[PDB]
Amino acid sequence: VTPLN
Amino acid sequence: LKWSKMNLTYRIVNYTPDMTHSEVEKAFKKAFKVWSDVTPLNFTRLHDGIADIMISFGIKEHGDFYPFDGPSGLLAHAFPPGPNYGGDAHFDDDETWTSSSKGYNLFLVAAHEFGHSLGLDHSKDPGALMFPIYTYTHFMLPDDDVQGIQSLYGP
Ligand SMILES: CNC(=O)[C@H](NC(=O)c1ccc(-c2ccc(CSc3nc4c(c(=O)[nH]3)CCC4)cc2)o1)C(C)C
Ligand SMILES: [Ca+2]
Ligand SMILES: [Ca+2]
Ligand SMILES: [Ca+2]
Ligand SMILES: [Zn+2]
Ligand SMILES: [Zn+2]
Repeated sequence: VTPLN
Repeated sequence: LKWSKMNLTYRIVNYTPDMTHSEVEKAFKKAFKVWSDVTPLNFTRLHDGIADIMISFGIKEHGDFYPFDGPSGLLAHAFPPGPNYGGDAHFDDDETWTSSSKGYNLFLVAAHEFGHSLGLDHSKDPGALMFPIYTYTHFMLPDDDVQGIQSLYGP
């Protein structure tokens, strides 16, 4: 899962 | 994505050079209180072992293969609710973290990151805490953010 900035 | 429990833990794994431990702790506590004040969520701090929300400061490649980019640009990132990296929040220490109008205000960025940690995406409302672009204007959680977090967890 790609983290959000 | 959403936590299926209301009582969450966090751990401050390490600290920025930029601020005292006490000021970092104060900023993160205030940032969690933003969300606990308008939901049934509760947050407790742990000093060892595994917490739901693991918080750390790092630069460039720092362990998760989502690297930071040096000074400017990316500030921080957080993973949506889930096991392992889920919920965790990482801050780019190539930025200067403050409790002022200078550099980047750690409380404001942390409150935004913990929004992601709890399952919020970005807002299109330019005044929202969860707007994607950082600006620095007594803090009051904007109404879009109240609406968004209560949709997941209720009041
Ligand atoms: C892909 N993103 C980026 O590269 C950078 N952004 C980030 O990396 C990042 C990480 C976290 C945030 C972020 C944090 C807080 C805000 C809201 S700032 C803010 N929010 C509010 C107030 C205020 O004074 N300031 C008063 C009420 C709500 C926005 C973005 O931005 C930036 C160059 C756009
Ligand atoms: Ca950066
Ligand atoms: Ca986690
Ligand atoms: Ca720094
Ligand atoms: Zn964001
Ligand atoms: Zn990371």
